[PDB]
Amino acid sequence: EVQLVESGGGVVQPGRSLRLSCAASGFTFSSYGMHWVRQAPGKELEWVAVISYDGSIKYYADSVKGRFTISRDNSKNTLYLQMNSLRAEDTAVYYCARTGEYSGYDTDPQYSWGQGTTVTVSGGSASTKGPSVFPLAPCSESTAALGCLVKDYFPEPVTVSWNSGALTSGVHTFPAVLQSSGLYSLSSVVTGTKTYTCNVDHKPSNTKVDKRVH
Amino acid sequence: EIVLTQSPSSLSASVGDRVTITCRASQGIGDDLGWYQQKPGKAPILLIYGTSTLQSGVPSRFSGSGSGTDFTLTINSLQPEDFATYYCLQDSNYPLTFGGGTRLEIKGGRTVAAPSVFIFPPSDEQLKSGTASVVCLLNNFYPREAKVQWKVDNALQSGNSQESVTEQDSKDSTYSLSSTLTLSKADYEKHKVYACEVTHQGLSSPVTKSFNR
Repeated sequence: EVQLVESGGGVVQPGRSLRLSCAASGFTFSSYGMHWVRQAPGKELEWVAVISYDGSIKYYADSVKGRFTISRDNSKNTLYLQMNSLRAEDTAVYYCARTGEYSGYDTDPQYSWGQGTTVTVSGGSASTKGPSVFPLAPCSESTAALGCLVKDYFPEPVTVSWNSGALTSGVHTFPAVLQSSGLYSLSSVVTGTKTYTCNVDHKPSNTKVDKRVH
Repeated sequence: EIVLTQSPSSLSASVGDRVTITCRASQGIGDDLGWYQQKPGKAPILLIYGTSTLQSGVPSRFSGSGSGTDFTLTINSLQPEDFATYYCLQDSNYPLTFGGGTRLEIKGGRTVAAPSVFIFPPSDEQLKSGTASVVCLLNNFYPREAKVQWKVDNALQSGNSQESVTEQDSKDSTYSLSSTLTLSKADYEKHKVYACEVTHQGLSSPVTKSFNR
């Protein structure tokens, strides 16, 4: 019967505001300290706000200090989070929870939080650039070398496999370098008879390129 | 999350030595700490759980101690099969967090290795977009200090190249470096020979790999 239903998420332009709500039932709401937790893409759980059981004390994460405001109504069994001056880092799935970061739980507490509510700050794609893959072959047995040049993409990361993951021995995938243009570049090389194809995966642009090196 | 700090980071030993490895937690984790062994090309294997309880099949020379914050793994009389990477793991709080790891390596293993040098011309596909990238790879060398000079028509290049190095390999403990010379296609056309000169202590004298456009 314990339930905590989030609402209020949606798309919001950067710099503007959005308010999230949380309806609580199945427990004595005025007897629990409430939290707002969020999970951004590629990042772990982040506790952004907490309010005491009576509403007197409100602590925030440095990530959201001075922009977010948590409140509660112990007569309506509701929890609120007023998000002002929203940035790209605020794009995340937001949860309403009773357990804090230092709860001591050994099991993923998000499993008891449901779907939550999704906040999407627009504009997180203008700088996204897909990579261009170029072959690396010497100018005319196991003593040669081939590779792929993954150039001009943004942002990080890019991952590379070879022969759909079948080739592993001898592969050296170098850390990506930052070019003068602000875009990144990565080189992956392999040190025969079989064919050699690099498989480049860049999820920010949803790019999947199979480039065979001749 | 809970941060586990291992000490030391690396350890060069010989067969039969006594070795101790410490793991300190950001907060109390009680008895919920385990020690794991990872060999190259394999996942970490559980050796000791509950700070001190040996897993079935683990030799008696492995032992663990500590309670709360500071934890210690002790390998008495090292064997050839014990040289690997060791991690401490806490399952007290979500999420499960590993230590930084302790590489226990042989003493007579970091021998000098000469870099195999290869030079790659720019692809025909990249040339039709206004840019031209020349790649030079230094493969499997030790130690990490290497010098890569770019020459075009015997003229020294600078400020137009970028380097990137792999971390120490887990199997042979060697390094690899990649250098990229980035030119415009017009500037790539006005020149013929493109050389990559490599200076490393494993070579008697610099090794130069070159090609002609």
